[PDB]
Amino acid sequence: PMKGRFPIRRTLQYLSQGNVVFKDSVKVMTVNYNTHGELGEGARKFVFFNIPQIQYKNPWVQIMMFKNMTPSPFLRFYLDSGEQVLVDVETKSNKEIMEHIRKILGKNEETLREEEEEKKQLSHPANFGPRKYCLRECICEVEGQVPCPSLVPLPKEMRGKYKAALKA
Amino acid sequence: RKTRHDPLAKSKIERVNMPPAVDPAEFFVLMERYQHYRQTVRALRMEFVSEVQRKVHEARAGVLAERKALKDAAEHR
Amino acid sequence: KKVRPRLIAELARRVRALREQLNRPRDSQLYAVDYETLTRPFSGRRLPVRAW
Amino acid sequence: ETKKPTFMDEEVQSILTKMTGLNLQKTFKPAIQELKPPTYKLMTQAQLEEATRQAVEAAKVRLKMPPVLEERVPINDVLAEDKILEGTETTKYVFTDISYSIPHRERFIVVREPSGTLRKASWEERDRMIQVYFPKEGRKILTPIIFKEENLRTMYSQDRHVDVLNLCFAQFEPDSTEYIKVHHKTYEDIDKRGKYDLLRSTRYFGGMVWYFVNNKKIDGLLIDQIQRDLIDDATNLVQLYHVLHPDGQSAQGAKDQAAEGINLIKVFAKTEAQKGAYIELTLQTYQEALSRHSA
Amino acid sequence: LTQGLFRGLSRQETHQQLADKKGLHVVEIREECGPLPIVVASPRGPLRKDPEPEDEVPDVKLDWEDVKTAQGMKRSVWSNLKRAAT
Amino acid sequence: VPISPYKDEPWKYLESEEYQERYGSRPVWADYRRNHKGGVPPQRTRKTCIRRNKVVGNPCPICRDHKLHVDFRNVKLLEQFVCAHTGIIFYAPYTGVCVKQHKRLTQAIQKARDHGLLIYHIPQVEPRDLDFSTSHGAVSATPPAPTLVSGDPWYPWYNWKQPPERELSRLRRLYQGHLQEESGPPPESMPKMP
Amino acid sequence: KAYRGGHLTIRLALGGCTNRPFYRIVAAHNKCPRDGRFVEQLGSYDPLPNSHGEKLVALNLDRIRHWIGCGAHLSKPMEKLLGLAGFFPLHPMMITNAERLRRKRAREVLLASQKTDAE
Amino acid sequence: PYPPLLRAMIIAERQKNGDTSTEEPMLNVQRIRMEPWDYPAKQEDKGRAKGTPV
Ligand code: FES
Ligand SMILES: [Zn+2]
Repeated sequence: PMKGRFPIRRTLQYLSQGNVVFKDSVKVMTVNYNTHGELGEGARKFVFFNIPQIQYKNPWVQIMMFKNMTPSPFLRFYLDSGEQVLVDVETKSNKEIMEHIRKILGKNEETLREEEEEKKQLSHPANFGPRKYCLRECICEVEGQVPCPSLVPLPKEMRGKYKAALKA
Repeated sequence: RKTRHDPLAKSKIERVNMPPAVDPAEFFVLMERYQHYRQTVRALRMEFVSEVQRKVHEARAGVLAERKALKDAAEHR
Repeated sequence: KKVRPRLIAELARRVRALREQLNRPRDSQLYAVDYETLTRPFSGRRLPVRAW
Repeated sequence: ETKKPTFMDEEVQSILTKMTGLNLQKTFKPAIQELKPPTYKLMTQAQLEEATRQAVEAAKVRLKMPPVLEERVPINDVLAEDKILEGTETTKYVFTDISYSIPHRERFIVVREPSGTLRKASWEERDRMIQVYFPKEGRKILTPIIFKEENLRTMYSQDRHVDVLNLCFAQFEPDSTEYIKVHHKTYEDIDKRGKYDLLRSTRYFGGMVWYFVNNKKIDGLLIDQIQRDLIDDATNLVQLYHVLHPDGQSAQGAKDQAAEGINLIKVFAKTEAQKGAYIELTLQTYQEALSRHSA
Repeated sequence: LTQGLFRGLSRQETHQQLADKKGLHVVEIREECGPLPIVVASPRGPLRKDPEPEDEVPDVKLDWEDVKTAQGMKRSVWSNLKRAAT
Repeated sequence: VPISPYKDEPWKYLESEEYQERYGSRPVWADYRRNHKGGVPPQRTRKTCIRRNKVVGNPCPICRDHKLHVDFRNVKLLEQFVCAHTGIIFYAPYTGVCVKQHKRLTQAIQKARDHGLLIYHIPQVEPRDLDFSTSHGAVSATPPAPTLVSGDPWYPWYNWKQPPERELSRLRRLYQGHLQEESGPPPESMPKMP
Repeated sequence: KAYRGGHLTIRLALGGCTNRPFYRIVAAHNKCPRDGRFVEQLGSYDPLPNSHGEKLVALNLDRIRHWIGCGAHLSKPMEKLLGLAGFFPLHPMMITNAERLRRKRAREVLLASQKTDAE
Repeated sequence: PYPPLLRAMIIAERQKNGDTSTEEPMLNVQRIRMEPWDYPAKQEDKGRAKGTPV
């Protein structure tokens, strides 16, 4: 089996289940959690499950964690303008923390659709080329157009061998 | 193709490419067609050049772009 | 990522530029023309046939 | 003044939606395709009711009737005539604007003929050229040979009328001349062989009822509904018929007699329906049998 | 391999046993049939009114061989080879 | 020489008693096995089982019986090479047929689906366009340009214009000894060879 | 790659197999190879007639107008494809070569006529 | 005038945006001053032959 407890976390399907895509402002995210106490349980589960999901969607955002530095857990974001966003996550579940930071600092579903639509204009279907980039390589794959000579030999009248021989 | 340091062939030492014969009518008529064609294509080019400035200037300093930067900044506060 | 310097490539560049400015050919050499063979003795290049 | 309701009106869609009906077993019929192992969920009585409610919401998105349009007008528009280019080429050029962010019905497709004429591509040329640069799954550049009369009849013989309509919807446009002929042929065959049930619980039923009501061929359909204890749908079909044809013998008679429910079928059967006698006999049997059940 | 195959194939729980054990409906979901819920088994006894508590993450032991295949990492020139009908 | 009598009507052989006594209810390839080394066979079958009117040692299901004709009308035989649960044509190693007959089956299986003889899954696709209006100028009429109404070219320079004598005189002097015969105005329309 | 000088040009990039030419309109650097690296593909041209008898020319007008406003030049073959479409004016040599062919074909009708008349 | 297709696409934007007009689109070629090919150029941006006598 897969080593470690809850091995589903080490899967690409689970890392892509995150719904927290930060904005361009968010540069640094700091998590302060306490190893023990009932109140801090949500923060521990947020560091155990959701932090991998947040870092996978935001690979350019720094995420640093500190243990037992304060009496209560809290999240603090450092924006590019110099503003700091404190988020007291005590007496809260990990789902509440994940839903709270997606509303104050995360993107909505409207801004995310547009991003995907801008990437659909990069791969034009009309364009011809390798399968990696384009659907078709040549226009001989289109029914009606003259087929490739490899598959269907062209007529002797359309080849430069006989044209040269016929002319001279 | 050759480089600058490669010597010329010895078969081309005495080669003179004589200019083509000229038909006065066709030549004069074609010299005016080019004059107009290039004048019509310069005007079209300028139009296309002005559309690239606008779009560029309509996304960073546009009325619909500055109306969204304030909505995004107002929702942040 | 520390590029090893190429000193001879900078010395030659300066020397070549200097020589091009002290040995530069004049207009008398460049634009002289022999009127029988219609060539430029400096470069041995024939002029075009419409200029002869 | 007084406009006759169209096919997309809320009042008409609700009537044709109810006639169609909803059958999950037929709407979500097991497709023959590549398979994966199923997933199981331990559900309660209430979790199963919500799951069946979500399937009914998804079946109503799959039964969305396509709009019925009229035969599009041919494109005969010349942009330029250049007589100096005549004889300089043997074949014609077809230029297409393959700009992505443009609807295909606003896309410019021109044809430079060997006579120097720069015209607009015809509908058949537009649709074909749009499948070369914007290919759509299901559509083919060259019209398939199944839409021929001999091949279509073979399909009709196997009660595969819904497959002919699905192939036509994926090959032709709603306002084509081949999409309207292929549909009418299917509807005409259904009326002849009484195969109305095949299109039931599908998205092609409303269009079949709209073709009969406008061409006055609802006698057979009404009989089928009566023979399946569907009087509710049978009465709305006459009501819809009346609306589209207000100045008719049946419509005027109704107003005079204020006919309702089963009465409308009787009024319609005599005044306008071609097979008036058969409708009464079929309707009679139903009413007699219903009385026994009521007892 | 023979004594272990008969052992595991005899200790498998059916859908009816699962329903009776948990007093719930076993619903089959198929891509071919879309979202339609197919009830394959129902409890003969009293149907439970309370649903099973949803689990955010399940602590079930996984197999690297299966995770490595779904993520396109199990390269082998002997898998998915064309063979005869069995 | 084997001259099968079902050449024209191949579907009558599968509904006969000679077929039922040999195959029964199973497919024709049920009782066929390939001969090869190892447990893993080659990923491709033999090109063909018949070479210059000569059959090989172990003919395939289609080549061992000369009465089995791969035609698009013989739907009962083509259903044995298509899965009844996924509608996919089996690869050659599955049934054991040669590349030549597997290529002829695929063509007959694809040609029976194009004639409505073979049932196959036809999905319900969505419309190509979100709108259906035909009011745009691309599909409608454009105001004809003035030049098109007057029977004139789009631009004047398209037409030939005779140049003045003084200008031709400059060119002649400019190109002394390197001239060509002056060209007259071209014909209004392209001539054709009678 | 960095080239000394140069500019962008909307040209044709030859493709296809022997005796089956297929060009694909591209915007590419002047010094780059014909079929090498390109900035963008702006269309395709199939010279060979199809079953319907027509030559297909796909043009991304929106993107062709963008690169022309950014400093892109045009090749003669590509300036003759835009003249036939109606995007540009008919190239001067397209009008002059059509006149030369007329005079030529009118010169052949005389010889043919004389032969049939005199003989 | 604009060339035929460009003109057809400028008259379709108008009618799409709602503008109704019968005016022709025309190019202002008064700015474009077409100079002759034999017009004196700038010799102060022109190069000189390199000193490699042969
Ligand atoms: S690939 Fe198109 S011709 Fe060979
Ligand atoms: Zn064989």
